[PDB]
Amino acid sequence: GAKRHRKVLRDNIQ
Amino acid sequence: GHMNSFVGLRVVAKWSSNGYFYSGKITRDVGAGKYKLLFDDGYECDVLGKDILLCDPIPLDTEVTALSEDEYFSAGVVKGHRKESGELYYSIEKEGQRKWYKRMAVILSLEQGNRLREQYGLG
Repeated sequence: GAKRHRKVLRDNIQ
Repeated sequence: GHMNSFVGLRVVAKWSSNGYFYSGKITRDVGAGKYKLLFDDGYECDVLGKDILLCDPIPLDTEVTALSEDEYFSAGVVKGHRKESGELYYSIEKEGQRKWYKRMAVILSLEQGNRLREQYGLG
């Protein structure tokens, strides 16, 4: 169907 | 209340790789009208003043893009608000039902963000 289309979000940034 | 000139404020900013507008905190006035933005996703980038919206809690009935944490993308419309754990949320209606998303996930597509630039733009 669809999925993240542009750069957003990250992880371990805290 | 209390405020400071740009530095520290949560705002919405354009991702300079000709992208959409995403939530971020102004880390520093870089200079010449650039302000660096620690996006709430943890990216950190210079953005020019005309490309930052500082009084932009999304107005209801505005069309916006929405991103699930499991990285699914759609677009829909703000139809309400929430506050939870000191973070600001929007009920994005899509397919005639409300879905809760958070400021950094309620991203303003560039033609949406343009309509706010004329009022909320720093530049």
